[PDB]
Amino acid sequence: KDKEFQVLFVLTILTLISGTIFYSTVEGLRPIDALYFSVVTLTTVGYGDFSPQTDFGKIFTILYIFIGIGLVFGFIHKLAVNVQLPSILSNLVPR
Amino acid sequence: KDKEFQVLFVLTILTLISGTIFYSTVEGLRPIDALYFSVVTLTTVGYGDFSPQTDFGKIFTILYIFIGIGLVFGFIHKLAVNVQLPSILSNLVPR
Amino acid sequence: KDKEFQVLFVLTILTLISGTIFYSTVEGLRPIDALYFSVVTLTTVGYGDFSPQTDFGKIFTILYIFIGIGLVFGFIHKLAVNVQLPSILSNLVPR
Amino acid sequence: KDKEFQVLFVLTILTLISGTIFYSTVEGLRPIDALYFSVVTLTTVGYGDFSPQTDFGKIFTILYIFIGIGLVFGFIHKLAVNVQLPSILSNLVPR
Ligand SMILES: [K+]
Ligand SMILES: [K+]
Ligand SMILES: [K+]
Ligand SMILES: [K+]
Ligand SMILES: [K+]
Repeated sequence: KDKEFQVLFVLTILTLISGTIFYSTVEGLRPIDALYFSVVTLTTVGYGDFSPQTDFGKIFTILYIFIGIGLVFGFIHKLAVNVQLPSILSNLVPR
Repeated sequence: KDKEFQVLFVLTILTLISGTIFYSTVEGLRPIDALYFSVVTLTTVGYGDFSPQTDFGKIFTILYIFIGIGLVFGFIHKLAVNVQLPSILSNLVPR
Repeated sequence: KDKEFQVLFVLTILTLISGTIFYSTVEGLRPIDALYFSVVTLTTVGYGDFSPQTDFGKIFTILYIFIGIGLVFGFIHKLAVNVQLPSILSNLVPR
Repeated sequence: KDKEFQVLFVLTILTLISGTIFYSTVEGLRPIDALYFSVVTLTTVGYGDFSPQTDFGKIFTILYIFIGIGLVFGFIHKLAVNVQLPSILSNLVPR
């Protein structure tokens, strides 16, 4: 399960890296703004302070959402079930 | 399962086509902006750079969300489980 | 199952009615804008063209989201599984 | 189950408290605006009336979303299944 977590951890990192590079280059965002935008899109929060302005950006964002949501929320679920939950359970007991 | 994927693939395309046509016509968006808006609504990202301005648009959007979310996220789940996952698993092995 | 659908249908209507009344009165929106805002909040699309400006509105919105999301998305799931799916299946066969 | 609900209730409160403090201090929001922003981020509504302006805020928000979504939506699910549902069922019967 640490190796199920590890795979989706890595995939998530690669996915956010892809969006950092694309949105920094094509749409002109700072590396940090691209990452932050990528995270806020794939988690569907979607604040809208940085939306894409070019048609290639609009198109890319359509695909990135469809390819990216399933992966991101799979990581979030494994994180919550396999990491967050046990550590909570462990706090409820003194060793 | 390729035929389960195919059905929801097609339905999704038809759903986004319906929103492209409606938002291009009634709300006056470019074909590409309508599609992009339709995708960002049904995935619930909801950036808010293009929201509907007319009452018919507001009303249509209420129904489109309720009818459209269940379908879109069904496609996303089948895509992630039946397409993305196996291809990941296959990369972990050299043929 | 028509009676499982009916219950969550009604509850959803009452939930959106509650937000229509509150956001029309306290925040000053048109009936139609309040409803549209209520739908876009509880489905988490959250465009942000109409956000609440008063502290009572901010507070109310915190509770409305927590009480309202679980219900809305339960309706959406039952709608997609018990209504949308069978009607799709039925189209694939000529009577 | 009241004690499953209680744990996730408390955790949720602590999670929103953490975001209230951070966004009030670092980003300069009013206590009430920080809380409201924290709720609208972790439920992914993401209106975007208050987004973070500093790089430390941007970074913090990336982690807060990943750590916070799994917990918030776990509370929402338990609330809807273990509290909201039974009380609805009970209304359908006169004692
Ligand atoms: K969302
Ligand atoms: K959203
Ligand atoms: K927004
Ligand atoms: K906005
Ligand atoms: K949003």
